[PDB]
Amino acid sequence: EVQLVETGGGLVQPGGSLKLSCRASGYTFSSFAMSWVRQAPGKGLEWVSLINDRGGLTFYVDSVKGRFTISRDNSKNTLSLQMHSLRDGDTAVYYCATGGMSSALQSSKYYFDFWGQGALVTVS
Amino acid sequence: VFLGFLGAAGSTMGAASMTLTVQARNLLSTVWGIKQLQARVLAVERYLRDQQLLGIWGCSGKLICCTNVPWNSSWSNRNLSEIWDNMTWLQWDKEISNYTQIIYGLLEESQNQQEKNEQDLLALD
Amino acid sequence: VFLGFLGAAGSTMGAASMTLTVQARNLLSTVWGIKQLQARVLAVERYLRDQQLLGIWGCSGKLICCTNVPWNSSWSNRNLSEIWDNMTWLQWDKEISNYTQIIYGLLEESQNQQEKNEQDLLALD
Amino acid sequence: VFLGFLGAAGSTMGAASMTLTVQARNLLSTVWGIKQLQARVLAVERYLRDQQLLGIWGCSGKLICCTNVPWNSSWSNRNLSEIWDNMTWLQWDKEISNYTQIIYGLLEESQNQQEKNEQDLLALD
Amino acid sequence: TTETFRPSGGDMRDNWRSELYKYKVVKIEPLGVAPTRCKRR
Amino acid sequence: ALTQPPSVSGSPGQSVTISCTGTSSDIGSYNYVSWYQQHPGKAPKLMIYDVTQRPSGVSDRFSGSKSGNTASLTISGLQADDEADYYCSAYAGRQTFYIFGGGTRLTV
Ligand SMILES: *[C@@H]1O[C@H](CO)[C@@H](O)[C@H](O)[C@H]1NC(C)=O
Ligand SMILES: *[C@@H]1O[C@H](CO)[C@@H](O)[C@H](O)[C@H]1NC(C)=O
Ligand SMILES: *[C@@H]1O[C@H](CO)[C@@H](O)[C@H](O)[C@H]1NC(C)=O
Ligand SMILES: *[C@@H]1O[C@H](CO)[C@@H](O)[C@H](O)[C@H]1NC(C)=O
Ligand SMILES: *[C@@H]1O[C@H](CO)[C@@H](O)[C@H](O)[C@H]1NC(C)=O
Ligand SMILES: *[C@@H]1O[C@H](CO)[C@@H](O)[C@H](O)[C@H]1NC(C)=O
Ligand SMILES: *[C@@H]1O[C@H](CO)[C@@H](O)[C@H](O)[C@H]1NC(C)=O
Ligand SMILES: *[C@@H]1O[C@H](CO)[C@@H](O)[C@H](O)[C@H]1NC(C)=O
Ligand SMILES: *[C@@H]1O[C@H](CO)[C@@H](O)[C@H](O)[C@H]1NC(C)=O
Ligand SMILES: *[C@@H]1O[C@H](CO)[C@@H](O)[C@H](O)[C@H]1NC(C)=O
Ligand SMILES: *[C@@H]1O[C@H](CO)[C@@H](O)[C@H](O)[C@H]1NC(C)=O
Ligand SMILES: *[C@@H]1O[C@H](CO)[C@@H](O)[C@H](O)[C@H]1NC(C)=O
Repeated sequence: EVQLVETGGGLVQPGGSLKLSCRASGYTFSSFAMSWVRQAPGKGLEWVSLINDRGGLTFYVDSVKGRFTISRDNSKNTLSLQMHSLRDGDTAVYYCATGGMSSALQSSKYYFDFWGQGALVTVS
Repeated sequence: VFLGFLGAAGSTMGAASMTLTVQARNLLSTVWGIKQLQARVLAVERYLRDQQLLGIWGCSGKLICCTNVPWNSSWSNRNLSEIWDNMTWLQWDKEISNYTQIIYGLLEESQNQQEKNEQDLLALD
Repeated sequence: VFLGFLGAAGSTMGAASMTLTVQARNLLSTVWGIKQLQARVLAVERYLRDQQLLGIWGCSGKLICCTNVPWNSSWSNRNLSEIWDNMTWLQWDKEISNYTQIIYGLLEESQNQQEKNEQDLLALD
Repeated sequence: VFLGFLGAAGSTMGAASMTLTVQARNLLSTVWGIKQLQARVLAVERYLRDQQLLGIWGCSGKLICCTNVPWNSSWSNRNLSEIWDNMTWLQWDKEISNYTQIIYGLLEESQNQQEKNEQDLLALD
Repeated sequence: TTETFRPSGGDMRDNWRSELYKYKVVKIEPLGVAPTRCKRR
Repeated sequence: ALTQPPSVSGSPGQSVTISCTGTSSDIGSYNYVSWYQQHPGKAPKLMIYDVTQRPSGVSDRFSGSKSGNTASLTISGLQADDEADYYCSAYAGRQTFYIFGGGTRLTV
């Protein structure tokens, strides 16, 4: 019953910006942490970013730490990723996922419980 | 401890921020044996209520404490030279008296509660 | 400050942990002039005794404070969903009332004292 | 809480520094209803005054607290073995009683105030 | 078979008791302990 | 990244093991090693979490394990519908978080 749908993909020139947005339903959005994970066309999965259930704690991989912003709107059940200064190395399918951390009052969730289908980001 | 108490009252806010311990030390200490005892109890209660606030913001044990609450230009628009170099704390308190119950709410009802939950969530990782 | 006081009493422990400042603000303030004065003094003493504990554990100035004392399954075996999502603080307090003098001892008589000596020994290096 | 209270009074300063919570817990709690009430209020005031100092130095919420004030050999010249391993706190208090109003001033009137302004200036960067 | 009731003067802790019957005084216990996954540094 | 061999294959009805090798700071330090099954053209599905746990709806033919710094996925009773790219991931602290291995394309 849980469905995650990414939008906002496309082709951007190097140095440009793109904002991705993941809509979610079938679960309480505010009760789970969300992550972004990317897969280059010829590579495996790479974790990109993690945001907690309240949208106050954000974590990034060093390769994007100063370029990407992860944000949530828990009233709109919307997760978004603002990608600045896009590099050729950032071409990938970007999936949104439910899980990756949890509140200290919740059981551990160091895994990605649900996945969307993925937005394609092309830099060129 | 009544040495220098309120001596900086006519000084600018900057100059008057280096004497905070002088005033802080002067806040805390048969019908005649009751009324004055009530005054002593009242002084203790007033002290603790301010200490209770300072603690509710994460300013416990501090005389100067910084937070993550932005200053709103609707509260005051004066510069930093017009506040700390050309104004006293009495004038500032009169200027800001209409906003102290808003700022305190932001100190308690927005920040610190969020900070404490964020620290609680960073410590589990 | 009697706004929302104990409103979360019937809420789950998780939901009721976001209102700690609401209850915290309501803990601190001729024979008729003595008995009520004694009540005021008693309230102050009770407040300070809890503050004295919070301080003896390194939880001073905090409403939510984490330590290095593991939870013993002999005290409670319930999960984190059965405590923070499906139980209230009144039910928990009744369930854990036989262990509060053990946990507090571990908070005072084991951790913090060790932590303070360890900090004292790390600061000399 | 009258268990072990002052038991370390005849112990060396080192051994007697591991029992600080034992004494700390014993500091805080019709003419007959006034005099004893005054005593209770006095005890509270004395407690808070010591807590007010500990806070004025950045030692709030701590039983053992280190600072940046050097020890002056004019106050005491004894070694660390002659203080913590071969002396009690009563003997030390008698030896250092002429300097406690100097050290406290250095704790309040030199350090901490400088530390708080330095932290205030590091946080703007 | 039958019951007979009579007026009683009671005591004065009956007139006020009929107004205070819905009130209870409790003491607040603000300090609690609970398990979390939060560990001190 | 984690070390995981490519091109592991089995045979219908048999048992195959996919072995993910990490280091002492990640697989060998925390019991949080998840396995994902990604069919080509689709997003990955979670198959295993923690070390030995399965999400509801996942068949009990997928059994996880860990020893030392090496974690593995055992698939017992391979089906035609099990052909997929399998990935391992592990939690590796607070400075970094999830380290993924290379995908193993499992054929049957
Ligand atoms: C009072 O104002 C004068 C300048 O008019 C200033 O030099 C003096 O320091 C002020 N007094 C105090 C106590 O700051
Ligand atoms: C500042 O105060 C005004 C009301 O006077 C309010 O509308 C505005 O949102 C406040 N600023 C911020 C950043 O909240
Ligand atoms: C702030 O600084 C500006 C620039 O010097 C000055 O014109 C102004 O009078 C100062 N105070 C106010 C009223 O903002
Ligand atoms: C504060 O509000 C009152 C009205 O309640 C107003 O008369 C007064 O001028 C205000 N003061 C400031 C400094 O805005
Ligand atoms: C009381 O319980 C209901 C569910 O039965 C819940 O929705 C409601 O929020 C609870 N009340 C409070 C104050 O939490
Ligand atoms: C938990 O409590 C039991 C007594 O009920 C005790 O024997 C056991 O050692 C405790 N656990 C730990 C880790 O100390
Ligand atoms: C804890 O979680 C398990 C797994 O869902 C559940 O069966 C159990 O009822 C919960 N509470 C208890 C009693 O441990
Ligand atoms: C607490 O101990 C008493 C015996 O002193 C026992 O009757 C009661 O059931 C115990 N409560 C719990 C929750 O273990
Ligand atoms: C008293 O002194 C003796 C040595 O003379 C020592 O062994 C003993 O521990 C001391 N008592 C205390 C309470 O430290
Ligand atoms: C130590 O005390 C003496 C006075 O007895 C003083 O002259 C000296 O300067 C002090 N030491 C320091 C480092 O200030
Ligand atoms: C300090 O240590 C020295 C070296 O062992 C010793 O001679 C002296 O008696 C000790 N105490 C004093 C008086 O400094
Ligand atoms: C403290 O000072 C007094 C004089 O005021 C002197 O008699 C006494 O011996 C001094 N004590 C010490 C330990 O220096």
